[PDB]
Amino acid sequence: MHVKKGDKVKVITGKDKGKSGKVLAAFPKKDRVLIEGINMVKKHTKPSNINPQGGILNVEAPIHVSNVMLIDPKTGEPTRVGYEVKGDKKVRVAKKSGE
RNA sequence: GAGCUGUACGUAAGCGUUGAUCCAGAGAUUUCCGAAUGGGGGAACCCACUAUCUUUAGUCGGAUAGUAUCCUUACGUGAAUACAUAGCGUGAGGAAGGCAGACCCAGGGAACUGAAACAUCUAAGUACCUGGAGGAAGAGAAAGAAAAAUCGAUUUCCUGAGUAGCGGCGAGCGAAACGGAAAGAGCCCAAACCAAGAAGCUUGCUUCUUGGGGUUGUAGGACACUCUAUACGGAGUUACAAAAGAAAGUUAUAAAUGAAGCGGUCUGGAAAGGCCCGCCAAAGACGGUAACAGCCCGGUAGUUGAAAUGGCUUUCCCUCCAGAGUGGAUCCUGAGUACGACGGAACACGUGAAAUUCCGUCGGAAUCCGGGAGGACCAUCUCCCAAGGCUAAAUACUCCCUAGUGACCGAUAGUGAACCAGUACCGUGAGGGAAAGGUGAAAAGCACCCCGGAAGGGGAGUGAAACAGUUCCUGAAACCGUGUGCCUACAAGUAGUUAGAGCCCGUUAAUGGGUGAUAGCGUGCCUUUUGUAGAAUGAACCGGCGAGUUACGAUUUGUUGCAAGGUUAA
RNA sequence: GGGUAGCGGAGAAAUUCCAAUCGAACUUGGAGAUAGCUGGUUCUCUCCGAAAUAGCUUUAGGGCUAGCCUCGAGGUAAAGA
RNA sequence: GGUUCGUGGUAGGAGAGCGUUCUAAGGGCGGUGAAGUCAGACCGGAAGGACUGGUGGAGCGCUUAGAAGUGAGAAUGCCGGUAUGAGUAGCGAAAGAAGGGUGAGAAUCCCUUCCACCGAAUAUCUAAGGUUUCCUGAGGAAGGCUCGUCCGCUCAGGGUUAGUCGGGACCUAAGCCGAGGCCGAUAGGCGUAGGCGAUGGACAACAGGUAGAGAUUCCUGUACCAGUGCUAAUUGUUUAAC
RNA sequence: UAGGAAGAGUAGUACUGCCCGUACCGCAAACCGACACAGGUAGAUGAGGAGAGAAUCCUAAGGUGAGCGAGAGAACUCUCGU
RNA sequence: ACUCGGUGAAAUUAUAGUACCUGUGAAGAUGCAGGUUACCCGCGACAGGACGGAAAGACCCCGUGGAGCUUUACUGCAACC
Ligand SMILES: [Mg+2]
Ligand SMILES: [Mg+2]
Ligand SMILES: [Mg+2]
Ligand SMILES: [Mg+2]
Ligand SMILES: [Mg+2]
Ligand SMILES: [Mg+2]
Ligand SMILES: [Mg+2]
Ligand SMILES: [Mg+2]
Ligand SMILES: [Mg+2]
Ligand SMILES: [Mg+2]
Ligand SMILES: [Mg+2]
Ligand SMILES: [Mg+2]
Ligand SMILES: [Mg+2]
Ligand SMILES: [Mg+2]
Ligand SMILES: [Mg+2]
Ligand SMILES: [Mg+2]
Ligand SMILES: [Mg+2]
Ligand SMILES: [Mg+2]
Ligand SMILES: [Mg+2]
Ligand SMILES: [Mg+2]
Ligand SMILES: [Mg+2]
Ligand SMILES: [Mg+2]
Ligand SMILES: [Mg+2]
Ligand SMILES: [Mg+2]
Ligand SMILES: [Mg+2]
Ligand SMILES: [Mg+2]
Ligand SMILES: [Mg+2]
Ligand SMILES: [Mg+2]
Ligand SMILES: [Mg+2]
Ligand SMILES: [Mg+2]
Ligand SMILES: [Mg+2]
Ligand SMILES: [Mg+2]
Ligand SMILES: [Mg+2]
Ligand SMILES: [Mg+2]
Ligand SMILES: [Mg+2]
Ligand SMILES: [Mg+2]
Ligand SMILES: [Mg+2]
Ligand SMILES: [Mg+2]
Ligand SMILES: [Mg+2]
Ligand SMILES: [Mg+2]
Ligand SMILES: [Mg+2]
Ligand SMILES: [Mg+2]
Ligand SMILES: [Mg+2]
Ligand SMILES: [Mg+2]
Ligand SMILES: [Mg+2]
Ligand SMILES: [Mg+2]
Ligand SMILES: [Mg+2]
Ligand SMILES: [Mg+2]
Ligand SMILES: [Mg+2]
Ligand SMILES: [Mg+2]
Ligand SMILES: [Mg+2]
Ligand SMILES: [Mg+2]
Ligand SMILES: [Mg+2]
Ligand SMILES: [Mg+2]
Ligand SMILES: [Mg+2]
Ligand SMILES: [Mg+2]
Ligand SMILES: [Mg+2]
Ligand SMILES: [Mg+2]
Ligand SMILES: [Mg+2]
Ligand SMILES: [Mg+2]
Ligand SMILES: [Mg+2]
Ligand SMILES: [Mg+2]
Ligand SMILES: [Mg+2]
Ligand SMILES: [Mg+2]
Ligand SMILES: [Mg+2]
Ligand SMILES: [Mg+2]
Ligand SMILES: [Mg+2]
Ligand SMILES: [Mg+2]
Ligand SMILES: [Mg+2]
Ligand SMILES: [Mg+2]
Ligand SMILES: [Mg+2]
Ligand SMILES: [Mg+2]
Ligand SMILES: [Mg+2]
Ligand SMILES: [Mg+2]
Ligand SMILES: [Mg+2]
Ligand SMILES: [Mg+2]
Ligand SMILES: [Mg+2]
Ligand SMILES: [Mg+2]
Ligand SMILES: [Mg+2]
Ligand SMILES: [Mg+2]
Ligand SMILES: [Mg+2]
Ligand SMILES: [Mg+2]
Ligand SMILES: [Mg+2]
Ligand SMILES: [Mg+2]
Ligand SMILES: [Mg+2]
Ligand SMILES: [Mg+2]
Ligand SMILES: [Mg+2]
Ligand SMILES: [Mg+2]
Ligand SMILES: [Mg+2]
Ligand SMILES: [Mg+2]
Ligand SMILES: [Mg+2]
Ligand SMILES: [Mg+2]
Ligand SMILES: [Mg+2]
Ligand SMILES: [Mg+2]
Ligand SMILES: [Mg+2]
Repeated sequence: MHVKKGDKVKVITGKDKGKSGKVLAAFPKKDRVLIEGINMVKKHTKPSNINPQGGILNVEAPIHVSNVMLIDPKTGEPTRVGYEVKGDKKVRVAKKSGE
């Protein structure tokens, strides 16, 4: 996966195409990403110990990784990513000669 | 290089950039049963002995190591029996069992079937049982093939050829050499002779061990002399003798880097699609992503990379090494064998005119002035030296691993098994042996209200769709129902067809559709039969599945190429 | 609790019993044994269209040759009715 | 394109075609709705082919060739589903009645009283065999030939105590295995020493208590068998207690 | 008896004694019969009246009322009584 | 058995709006011809027909089918002399 937890994201396709957000979790076992404010769902949950009043809950749902491009940190555009050896560790370098 | 504690949701409790989970190489641990091996046993259990250590005041308990049988070989003991042997004990090596339902070598070895019956024959040295291996096995360096001339170990393929032959001369069985190819490789002993030991002393001999020599058919060798070489040179663990160690390179087992569109716009739940524009390409393989993507993701072409272990190839190291000529006086060249009689078998070859090879039982040679073969046998000629052993490649198969391919299947198909399948179930047992795939892009898997004990419903909500609500994509037919337009309670009916009023509708628009009072005619489908409505056979109904195919030969017709020529096989 | 096993065992004898099976158990294989016998064999139209006879047959409800059908090609002193 | 003669047909011969799956090339349509499925009064000489509308929600035709697992109404055909007989036969030996209780619901569950049946058994133990069926708290989909609030059914937690009972560490019978050994194409068969093997031989515990589930086992009282150490006397020591 | 022998018994005290089975059914709805099946299943105990008796009828201790019912009282079939 | 409440099969089955007489026919007809009868739908009963159901006749014949048995059938084998 080219996207990790804590990065900034621009969504490319889907019903919520064209917006931005910050990744909250990653599921590399199944190629899913959870981004705040994207792909909200309404869960009909019974009352229980969690959320004692129950009711309809409005929470995010995971989306596929391919629907996500990592925005350029300095300029602010989605871009493909490349790897360079800086120091003794591999860093991620954009296609606009950035980080 | 950022998440992780499997399938498996979940709660709980935790660990991770001081680098976790994960991937690859090398190690450590490895309960009990099972060859099972200390004894026993009804599988995974029971009971021990001998030494050392250990706890208790001591019994009781614990830990560690050894203890099966057979073969080979050393040492010690040691009976009838005097020496001695058998037996007994100790030590050191080896074996045992499994399987890949494949391939192949040996021992033993059927029947159904065909012959239109059957016994010789066939099926067939097949199925099967047993033993032995190997990654291949078997065969293999002429006592050969053949003929007016030659070849030069074996194996496999194409031809020879369905030829020569065998055959109750029936059904059938059926070669080989020459010729063309793949692959190619040659060697080691026994015996004469020499040197040393001990022994029977078969007593001045022989007879065993050890080492050297030497292995062939124009005969070779021993034996004698002329030459050189004792590492000058050569060879090697795939035969030719055998065991180790390094250096380099390559490869197999994890991986790294890797170009170009978030282009605009339309429909849409969502764009990879339509239309209009760009770019990359040694990369337009494949898969995923909310519908069909070279430019979104994992990747692809290309270029890189291995700490560790294995394979392979060279080099070093290491090891080991005599080969030519001439005379050949004299000696050696595989004995209870080669052959022969009798009884069988294998050879394409069934006792036949029966050569060749092998087994059981009897008899039984020559040995270089010698021996065998050339399909009975004799003479001549030609070829060749048995009764010892080893040897890679070309060939057969696939339980497996890696990378791919298909005018191969697509859930009654394809493996018996796409799913916790040799399972459930059946049988005392060996053994037999199933059924069973699909919500959605994402659980967003229906909060809340109402009827009910619940199940199940009606709203509401999510979703593009709930007539996608947990056999959940599609959802045919048999079968079971609800509503209705036309007909039906004086009628004798293979249920229809032709004529036809009345009533009800309105089409792929044409001398249309539905139902039908009444009238004429009319004994189902299949199979098998001289002949069936048949009181002859089969089918309860619906659905799926279910029967002239392929390989190699023969013959005849059609088409195409060449034509007294045509055509290649491996 | 044990012994006898199928080319075999046991039988005061009946072809009697050997796991609801016995004039020769059950299971797997040879094996898709063989069947001159019965059953079945799936779309359509066009043209032609029989035989149920002779001889031989371990033959008689099977087969072979001839007779009858169909398709293609030939040659005439035209041979058929 | 014309003239003449023809066109019933089983076994059977000959010819021309339709339709299905897959492949190759050309050319196409399809989220503005593909295949499949349902309904129509359309077209062709037949097998068959379109068009329109509903359902469906992602693939499919056309042209010319090629290759076949190539077309089903019948095989007492194989597998699946669903009918008719039909609300029919049956519901597996037997005596029940009423009153209270529980519950959404009671002939069928619980309690009480009366009645009835077995009684060399339909009673009490205990081997084989079964393998959790035992007890408690919940449950009512399926099983129970009806019903069920119940159950040998479903779910979750529990429950089996030994020096003396039965069996091993004791013994042997029939039988089985069997070092060496004898026999035999292989495999193996037989068998000596030795050993396994109860249905038999020997061997030390009795009486009460136990309100969810064990009792010669746990608990109480009183015992026995084998062995060990610690104390106190006794005796014996290599013509030699034991 | 062969053998082993310098320790031996006696009395009192305290301590040690391993493994396997143990629930429940067991003439039965829990075993063998495909079934909650009128069949089959070894052994010990097995009371009273009358009686020779473990026969026979009625009962004790103890255990049961049998897993479809109610109501009518036809033919016919089965098991019984005159 | 019969009526009522609960539960609920099976063999069979080409589709059926399924009369009688005399005749015809593969020679014994609910279904063919000519006549004679007969309003529609059931419940309890009886067994004359559906050449009724079950079991590819066991009697009979056939197959160049099988198996068990016999002997002075043919050819063999063990065993024994
Ligand atoms: Mg072995
Ligand atoms: Mg025979
Ligand atoms: Mg025969
Ligand atoms: Mg073998
Ligand atoms: Mg070899
Ligand atoms: Mg042969
Ligand atoms: Mg890229
Ligand atoms: Mg676009
Ligand atoms: Mg879609
Ligand atoms: Mg001979
Ligand atoms: Mg001989
Ligand atoms: Mg000769
Ligand atoms: Mg020759
Ligand atoms: Mg000759
Ligand atoms: Mg050899
Ligand atoms: Mg399907
Ligand atoms: Mg299958
Ligand atoms: Mg079983
Ligand atoms: Mg899905
Ligand atoms: Mg509900
Ligand atoms: Mg629908
Ligand atoms: Mg779908
Ligand atoms: Mg339907
Ligand atoms: Mg009238
Ligand atoms: Mg009328
Ligand atoms: Mg009309
Ligand atoms: Mg005929
Ligand atoms: Mg006839
Ligand atoms: Mg009839
Ligand atoms: Mg017939
Ligand atoms: Mg029938
Ligand atoms: Mg043929
Ligand atoms: Mg030609
Ligand atoms: Mg027995
Ligand atoms: Mg036996
Ligand atoms: Mg035997
Ligand atoms: Mg006998
Ligand atoms: Mg008799
Ligand atoms: Mg008897
Ligand atoms: Mg055969
Ligand atoms: Mg056949
Ligand atoms: Mg005609
Ligand atoms: Mg015949
Ligand atoms: Mg003929
Ligand atoms: Mg004439
Ligand atoms: Mg015609
Ligand atoms: Mg034809
Ligand atoms: Mg298709
Ligand atoms: Mg459609
Ligand atoms: Mg087919
Ligand atoms: Mg059918
Ligand atoms: Mg069926
Ligand atoms: Mg009836
Ligand atoms: Mg009744
Ligand atoms: Mg009853
Ligand atoms: Mg009551
Ligand atoms: Mg009584
Ligand atoms: Mg009695
Ligand atoms: Mg028991
Ligand atoms: Mg049981
Ligand atoms: Mg249970
Ligand atoms: Mg209970
Ligand atoms: Mg219930
Ligand atoms: Mg019930
Ligand atoms: Mg229970
Ligand atoms: Mg006690
Ligand atoms: Mg005991
Ligand atoms: Mg005992
Ligand atoms: Mg032995
Ligand atoms: Mg023995
Ligand atoms: Mg003995
Ligand atoms: Mg014993
Ligand atoms: Mg006993
Ligand atoms: Mg005792
Ligand atoms: Mg109890
Ligand atoms: Mg007690
Ligand atoms: Mg009991
Ligand atoms: Mg039972
Ligand atoms: Mg009952
Ligand atoms: Mg019973
Ligand atoms: Mg008395
Ligand atoms: Mg009495
Ligand atoms: Mg009482
Ligand atoms: Mg009752
Ligand atoms: Mg009745
Ligand atoms: Mg009733
Ligand atoms: Mg007839
Ligand atoms: Mg007549
Ligand atoms: Mg008549
Ligand atoms: Mg009539
Ligand atoms: Mg009636
Ligand atoms: Mg009748
Ligand atoms: Mg009949
Ligand atoms: Mg018959
Ligand atoms: Mg015979």
